[PDB]
Amino acid sequence: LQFDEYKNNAMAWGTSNRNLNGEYMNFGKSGNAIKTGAGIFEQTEVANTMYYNTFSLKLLEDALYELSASKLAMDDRLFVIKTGERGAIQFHKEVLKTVSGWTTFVLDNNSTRVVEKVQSRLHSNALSAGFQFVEYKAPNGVRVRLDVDPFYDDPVRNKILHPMGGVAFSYRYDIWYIGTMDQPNIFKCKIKGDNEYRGYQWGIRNPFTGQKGNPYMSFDEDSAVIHRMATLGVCVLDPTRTMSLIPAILQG
Amino acid sequence: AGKLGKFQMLGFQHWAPQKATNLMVQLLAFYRGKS
Amino acid sequence: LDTFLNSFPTREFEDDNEYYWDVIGSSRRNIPLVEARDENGVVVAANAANVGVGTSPFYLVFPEDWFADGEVIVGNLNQVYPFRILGDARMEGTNAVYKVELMGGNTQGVPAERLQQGERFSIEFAPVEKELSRKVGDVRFTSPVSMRNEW
Amino acid sequence: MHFNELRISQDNRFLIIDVSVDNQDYFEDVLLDSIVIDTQDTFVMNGPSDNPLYIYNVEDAYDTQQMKNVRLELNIQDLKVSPCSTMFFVYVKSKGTPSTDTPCGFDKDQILGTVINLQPIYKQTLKYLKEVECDCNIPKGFIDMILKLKAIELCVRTGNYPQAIKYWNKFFIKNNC
Amino acid sequence: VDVGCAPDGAMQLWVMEYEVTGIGKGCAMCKAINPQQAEMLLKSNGIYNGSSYLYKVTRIEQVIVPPCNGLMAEQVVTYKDV
Amino acid sequence: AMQLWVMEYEVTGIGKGCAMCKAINPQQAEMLLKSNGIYNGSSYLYKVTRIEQVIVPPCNGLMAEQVVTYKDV
Amino acid sequence: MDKMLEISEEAITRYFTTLSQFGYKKYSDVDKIIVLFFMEEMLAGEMSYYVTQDDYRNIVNALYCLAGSTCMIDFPMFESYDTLVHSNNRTFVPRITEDSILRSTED
Amino acid sequence: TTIRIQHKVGNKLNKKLAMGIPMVRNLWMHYVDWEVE
Amino acid sequence: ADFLNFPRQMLPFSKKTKQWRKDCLLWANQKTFFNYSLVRKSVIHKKINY
Amino acid sequence: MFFTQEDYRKIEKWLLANSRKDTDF
Amino acid sequence: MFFTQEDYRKIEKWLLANS
Amino acid sequence: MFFTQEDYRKIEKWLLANS
Amino acid sequence: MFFTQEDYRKIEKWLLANS
Amino acid sequence: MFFTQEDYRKIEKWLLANS
Amino acid sequence: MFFTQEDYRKIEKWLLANSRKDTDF
Amino acid sequence: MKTLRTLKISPNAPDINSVWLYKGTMKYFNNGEWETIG
Amino acid sequence: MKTLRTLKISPNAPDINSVWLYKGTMKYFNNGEWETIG
Repeated sequence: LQFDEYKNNAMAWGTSNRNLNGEYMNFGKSGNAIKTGAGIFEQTEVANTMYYNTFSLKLLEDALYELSASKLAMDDRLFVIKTGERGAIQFHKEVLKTVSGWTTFVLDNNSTRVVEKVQSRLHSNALSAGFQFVEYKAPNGVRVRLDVDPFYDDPVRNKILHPMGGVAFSYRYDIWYIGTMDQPNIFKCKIKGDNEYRGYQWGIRNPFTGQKGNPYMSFDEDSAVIHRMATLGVCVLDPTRTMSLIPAILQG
Repeated sequence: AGKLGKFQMLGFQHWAPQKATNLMVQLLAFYRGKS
Repeated sequence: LDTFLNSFPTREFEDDNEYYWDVIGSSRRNIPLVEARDENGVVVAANAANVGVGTSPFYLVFPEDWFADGEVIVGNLNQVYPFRILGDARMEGTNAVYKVELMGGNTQGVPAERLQQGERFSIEFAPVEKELSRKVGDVRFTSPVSMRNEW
Repeated sequence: MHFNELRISQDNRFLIIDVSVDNQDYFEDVLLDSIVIDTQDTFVMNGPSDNPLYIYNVEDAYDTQQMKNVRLELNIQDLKVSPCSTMFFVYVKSKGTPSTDTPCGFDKDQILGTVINLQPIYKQTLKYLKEVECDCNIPKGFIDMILKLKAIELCVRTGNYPQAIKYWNKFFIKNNC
Repeated sequence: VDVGCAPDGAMQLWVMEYEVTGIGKGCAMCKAINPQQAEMLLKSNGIYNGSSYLYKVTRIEQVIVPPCNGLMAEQVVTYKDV
Repeated sequence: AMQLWVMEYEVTGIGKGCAMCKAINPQQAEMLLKSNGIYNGSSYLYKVTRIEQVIVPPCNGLMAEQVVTYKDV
Repeated sequence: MDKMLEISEEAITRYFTTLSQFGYKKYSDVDKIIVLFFMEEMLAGEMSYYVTQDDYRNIVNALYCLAGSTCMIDFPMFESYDTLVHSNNRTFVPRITEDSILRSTED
Repeated sequence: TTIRIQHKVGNKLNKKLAMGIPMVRNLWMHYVDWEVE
Repeated sequence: ADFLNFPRQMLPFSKKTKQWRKDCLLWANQKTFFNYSLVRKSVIHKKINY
Repeated sequence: MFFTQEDYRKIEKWLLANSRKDTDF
Repeated sequence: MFFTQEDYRKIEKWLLANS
Repeated sequence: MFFTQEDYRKIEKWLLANS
Repeated sequence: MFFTQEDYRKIEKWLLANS
Repeated sequence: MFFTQEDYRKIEKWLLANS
Repeated sequence: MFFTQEDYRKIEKWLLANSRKDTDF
Repeated sequence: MKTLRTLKISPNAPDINSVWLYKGTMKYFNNGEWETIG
Repeated sequence: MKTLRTLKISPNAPDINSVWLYKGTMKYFNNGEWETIG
């Protein structure tokens, strides 16, 4: 459990401790430098930095069109946003604020169906209510869709709360894949051959492997320690093919 | 309603680890010439 | 958080050392102007008369040797002021100056406002005659820079 | 004229200039005109250079003895220069005709005041003293720094400012404070 | 570029758009250590720092210094937008 | 290729603007705006009003602010 | 200028004084004398009108390489009353023991 | 209309070269048969 | 280049149209800079042998 | 614990940095 | 006799306390 | 230093000396 | 005393300003 | 150089002398 | 600041470059 | 001529085809400018 | 931000989401009360 929690926070949440002068200041217990490479969420923010307080659709739409202006075809501009549950409510209101500026069109009940007819014992013609905006189609083929992922709402790691409820990491919009690339843009770097060394030193008994009687003793005490270690990293080839949108209350 | 510099094109006169990808990477932060 | 990380593929590497991958740009480029000089070498300012008034040669100082012997390059207004280059670049240190006359039948000359610093110039083509034509033009390339990550 | 105090503030945020005119019975008609700030990059021998760092005119501030005393606290970060690695030159002008009984040599309209930050030198001396505290040997760099400072002092007091700029830029330019 | 500032030692330059509620829109350029600090400089050193609740910052994007000359960032707030 | 220059300009009849260039002297920063700006076809519209160098040792401070009001339009 | 003339006059007078006592001066030093009086001639004639302030800066900084180079050329002395550490003659005049809201207060 | 080109040199670059530098936060052999064609 | 893949092969036979076979060959022209296998030497190592 | 005029001069020069006049309000 | 920074801090604080 | 009170009285005595 | 070109520009421009 | 106003007045005076 | 005769001569020699006589119109 | 169907209660400016209502003043968009009612 | 599609001339307060028109005024719902324009 815990080694699956240690790897997956090292692959995703990375902090490279190489200096501006190319040095490593965090030294291990033996004396050598503890070298850390960047994670998924550090390699993705280096090109398309974007921060905000108030969400606006006009700057999400005119920046997904500035980067893919005449470089993506008309069918290749599906920008699928990963967000939280509360990031979808903030996205729902801003499309709701956008189509209220479309005064030239009127929005009927007959097409949006925000008041659907239901059957109940309370009345002869009883009504229901509720709607949501989940997709904005920009001019010239750019589409934006919502994929609410449960990863963004985890309150155990995400501790800063947003003022509108929920964790602050819920309001972060990430377009991981912009177009096709002909090679994997984001991949998980793993060493060929570096299986994790399951390693026990023990004394006269070994409670893990279940061995009574040891021919080669490390020491003389009734102990058995596990030592396991993994060398792991990730790589994002084109961080310009990935546009993010972070709340500023996470303080960058 | 304003740009921001994402690349800069200079001449050569204005200037081995393992390989992640073996081919080259065409960034989106680059203009591509048009045939 | 683990379902999200298994939505990405995995690459196999040989070492635990640094790895690098090299990004690339385009081979096509326009060049900003530095300075333009008239027939006898005297710089043209914006409050002046026209420069190539009678299909007379004039100069274009560029911060890099990019253009070639007999090409046609254009200013901010393409195809209206076509500039045929004459001779190779004379290097004023690092800069490059070309002898240039008008091409597309212009008998009034280029205005003085079209020859200021900052104006971009791009190659169109390299024409010759039908009879006894000599060698013109050249070919430009592009280079990679690298990105970097570790473990 | 003369300088009352001319230093960089101890907080490394202000450049203090306090000028006063001499109290003499033949300097009533003499006032203060302007304050011109120059650095080691723009300094020229013959008076203030063009394109100066900061030009100040005294009749703007006041609305006559007020003209004879002036004080300023210029936020250095507004001047867009490094408070550690800058050598400010402060010129002052009179705009006034002294009396006819002025003794020979006192009717000098212009003055000049050199300014440097003393924190970096202080920290360097503390570093060298800490090195001395080990094994009680004096680093040669410490004596070199002392004598180079003495050279700049002699150059300033003798008016040989260009070579003072040379010495400063060559020797003391990289300063932490 | 190890000058001595909070994010790893280097200077960071930010472009800010906003909309002052009831007043209009604007542009803003700043050096800051965090993008949270960039919007706390508008609420402190801005034009409407007295009525500090009116600042609705909508974009905070970084500028990276190129090797050579060129126009780094630009921002226009035209009248027909307002 | 030496210093950084943050500008406040005002496009005539259209609105205000903020900019940032990299130039050796601040007249050349106006050259890299009037020729590489978004109003290249109307390059006479730029009236720059303030240029100041990015002086680093604060490294926490505003360099340009320019709001557009509802009564200016 | 009126000072390059004095420096040059002193330099050549010292030069011929040495050639009177001795019969030899380093020609590596005669070269510096030659540079000095060439600059003196050029700056005090019809050629000074081409001089900008950058040119003046460069000329002065090039001439100061000649300053202590030889005995003939010597460091000029100008009228100066400044220093790297100026004095503090301000006086403190408290008023009615009055502290302000935070700071102290004088006249 | 008649157009001509040349290139003084084979697979390697020559005197006319350009580099493309992108602005991110932390800041082969040329086939000369194919660029002429 | 900069946009292709190998087309999806888990299709019905009616959807493997004329463009789908053409996309397979246009992908094949991309992989002509490359010759790597697990039990072969490089082309330069073979061409130096001949 | 005796103070000389010089020590009082140092006290003056320190205190002057903290205090200002009526005009500076 | 010699003063440090802290000595001046004590003196000035004690002045301001009784003013 | 460890200033005594009487030293402080001396300081204010000599400061109000130029009152 | 020594004039540069800029000195002459200042003098002549200011004289024309007063004519 | 700065050429405060009385210097310009001196220049005018001299020039206007043999005017 | 004091000007002597040769400074004035330089000033006139500079100003003579810009100016003409009436016959030159 | 130009028919308006909407009245917006907003401290910011609405779209040009809707009537601005804010704290006691009414404005409507005409000829590129916000024309107030009073 | 709060659109009022209709206008109701009536001596009583018609609705929150409609604009009230009386003899020489035109009131609308803001801050929980009826505010007149002009």
